[PDB]
Amino acid sequence: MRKYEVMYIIRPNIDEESKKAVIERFNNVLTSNGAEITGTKDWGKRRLAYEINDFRDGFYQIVNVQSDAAAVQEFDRLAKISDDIIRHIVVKEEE
Amino acid sequence: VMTDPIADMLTRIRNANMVRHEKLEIPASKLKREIAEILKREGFIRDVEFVEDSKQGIIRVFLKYGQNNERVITGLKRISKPGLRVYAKSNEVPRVLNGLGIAIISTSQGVLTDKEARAKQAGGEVLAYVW
Amino acid sequence: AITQERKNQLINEFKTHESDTGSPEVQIAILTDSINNLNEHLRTHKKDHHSRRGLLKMVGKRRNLLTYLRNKDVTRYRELINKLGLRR
Amino acid sequence: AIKKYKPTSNGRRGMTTSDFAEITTDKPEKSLLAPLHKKGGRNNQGKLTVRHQGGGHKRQYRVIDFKRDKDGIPGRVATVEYDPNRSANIALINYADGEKRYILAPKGIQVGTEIMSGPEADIKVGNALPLINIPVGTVVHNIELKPGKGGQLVRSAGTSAQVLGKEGKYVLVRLNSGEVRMILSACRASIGQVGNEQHELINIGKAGRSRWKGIRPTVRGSVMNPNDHPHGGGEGRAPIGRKSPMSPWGKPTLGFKTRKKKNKSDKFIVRRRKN
Amino acid sequence: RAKRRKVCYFTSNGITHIDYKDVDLLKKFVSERGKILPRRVTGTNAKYQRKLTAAIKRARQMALLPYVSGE
RNA sequence: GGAACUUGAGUGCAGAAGAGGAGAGUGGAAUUCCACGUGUAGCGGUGAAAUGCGUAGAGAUGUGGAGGAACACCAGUGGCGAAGGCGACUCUCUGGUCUGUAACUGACGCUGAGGAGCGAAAGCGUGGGGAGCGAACAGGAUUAGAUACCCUGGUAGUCCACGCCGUAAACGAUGAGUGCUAAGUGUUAGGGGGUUUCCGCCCCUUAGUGCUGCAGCUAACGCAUUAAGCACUCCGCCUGGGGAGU
RNA sequence: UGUGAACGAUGAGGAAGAC
Repeated sequence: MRKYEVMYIIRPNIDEESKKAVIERFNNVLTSNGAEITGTKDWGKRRLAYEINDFRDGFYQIVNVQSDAAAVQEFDRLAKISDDIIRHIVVKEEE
Repeated sequence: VMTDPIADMLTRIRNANMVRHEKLEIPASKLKREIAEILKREGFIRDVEFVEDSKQGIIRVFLKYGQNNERVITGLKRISKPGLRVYAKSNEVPRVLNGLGIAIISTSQGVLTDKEARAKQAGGEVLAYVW
Repeated sequence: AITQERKNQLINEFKTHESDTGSPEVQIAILTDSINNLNEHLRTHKKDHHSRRGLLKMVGKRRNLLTYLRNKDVTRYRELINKLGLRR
Repeated sequence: AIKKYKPTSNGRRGMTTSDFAEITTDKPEKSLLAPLHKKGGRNNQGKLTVRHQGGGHKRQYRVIDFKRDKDGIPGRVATVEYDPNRSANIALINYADGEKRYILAPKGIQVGTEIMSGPEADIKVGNALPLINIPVGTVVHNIELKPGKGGQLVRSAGTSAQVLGKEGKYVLVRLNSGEVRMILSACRASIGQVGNEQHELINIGKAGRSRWKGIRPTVRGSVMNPNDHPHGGGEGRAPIGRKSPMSPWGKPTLGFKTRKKKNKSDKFIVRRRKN
Repeated sequence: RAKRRKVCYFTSNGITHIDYKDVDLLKKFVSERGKILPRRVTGTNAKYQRKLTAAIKRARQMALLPYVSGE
């Protein structure tokens, strides 16, 4: 087991309820993977120097979890299936 | 890789002659201290003194130097070497550099100078020549 | 990796002494575990030529250490290779 | 894998066969077996519309619901079996209902893996979910042209397809050899390219194995009598002197388009002939 | 002989940063041209500058900073 | 051969960084093509030109889409790796190196014919890919001739996957290991200390690596604690040129 | 105050034989 920090972007235009749906979904997946919570923060809306698909800005969101080591391998594709999410990255925590 | 401590001590004393430092250190062995005592008898070197530290070592050798500059020894070489055994019958031993030079020949009676070896009529391995 | 707990378990089982951190026993044991993991790693990918040559070096190490162990105490050696099931 | 044969005989010199490693059980389930009378390529009138067909080994069809009309019900891959009818291997799958249906088998599938046919199903290989839910660029197989019709597209082994993107109507798809069509968004499809890619590499190595296929030999056209073939006649290996290489039927074959210039599918052809 | 102008100013108030979570200091590292400043100005040791390099690349992965802009 | 020792060596503990290897995913810029908008006689190329592209509306510009290849700037006689060689990012597995009190093993070391593995680029076999670049080749120029240097194109190749081939100025034209031998001035990562909480200055000690130079070596050029210096151990190799690496 | 040397990496000024 090891620590992990993860960032991901959700769509700026999304309704707050649907945002609650995708966040409870990402949390249910994150706990399905056995990734224990350590801490989290909400960067929220921020302007972008460049668009990814088209959007001029995005909702940043981050999590910090103690976990495998096996889970990220399943978490990535499940982070790929959703059209609502834009980007996701999982960096190891070794400050 | 430390193939032979004695030849190493010989390149130590030769390099020491080249650098003209007053003294240098060598790892201990009775084989080394005996021939060093032989050089002490020959007088080419001023003094040798061991200093104990666990386990082996460390001898400190003081090079002698002439009153009018000049290296005390004009040459030094170890004819004996691993991968090429050498032997010498008691009458067969050369008198290197004629009368000035002396052989260092280990024998059954112990390490001996070519004069003492000729007197004892004892042959043995020729460790090195110094001149 | 191997994980640190597995090392602590692997060492204590084979020590001849209460604090025998060294010894050809424990050395060949830890190197054996490294050989097994690296061998399975070679099985995962045949393209790992560097892991392969490194494995060859570690085989040189095990061969030299077991050779000297044959040179010293044949009884401890046969008991050890019987314990591990290795060596021909 | 491919097992090369030692040249013990002249037919051994080139013949090769696939490893059959995917196969698990020697025999098909009795419940889904179906008869296959060999037409031999003849018309119902009895005339041979298609040249050099029939004479092959006997075959027995296994029922396969490409449509996958049921949904929301998890399945399981019990076994995999050889299919004489096509290059693609068949993999039997046991539904939670206790229903059993042979299904097309993408490579890399493992025995006992769960498979849901529903829209909510995961991208993981062997699943079949509607194109609207499919992420762009993922490989897809057994694509239907219309819902409920079955997946005529990409049934043969080793073939693949990719999504260039999608609108509400219609989803884009890269058909094999680079052609593209706006397939209906509502239409169902199955992620993951079909296995047995090594089938193309297989070498027959003798005339005798072809008889079992059974691919009947085709006479070269120049050899044929002039009354029978346009390229016939001449005093031994006649040059294709006559203008425009030709089929025994009057339409030219080399580089001549056989497409109808007016067709319902022409609107759907965003791209054609990449070569 | 010898001293560099505008050297470091990081170890003096470091260290272990960031690795990339901050945006203000990375906004300090970026030039008007949008590229990382040379060690001749930044003053950092090459190891710190390279860990900073991979860190800012991670920031570009976070899209917290422009990849390219006007000069 | 018996009995011992830790300094050679190995292992451990505590740390240190590295384009190291392989697998998977992902990134943005640009070239090119396609689609449309805009707008019109040039565009492109050379020493000069012409071939070529363009009123069937190019080039240019705006937007969108597609595909492949490479990773700018960071980047540094920087780093890693045995060599060859490795330069976007993330993750997965994993090799190697260095430092430090110091635990343990107690010579368990070095080299190494045969043998085995790796081994640039080009090439060959099979299946894919092919944006650009580009042998062969086509055309236009240059010239007495131009089977070239130049330009406009362009196949194989260059790319991937599974194999073969095992050649390079594969060079540092300097084999590997170890000991010793003035120094100096940087850097690459560590360790200790002498004031200072720190910052930071100073001194010392390891290993990597750049240059300048004392002794010493030299046909000369030069080398020079990274010897080609003084020594040791082992392997590879040389015996006039051409004929002939035939 | 500041002289040469040295390294790693360039930007471009054009067509023509032999004894």
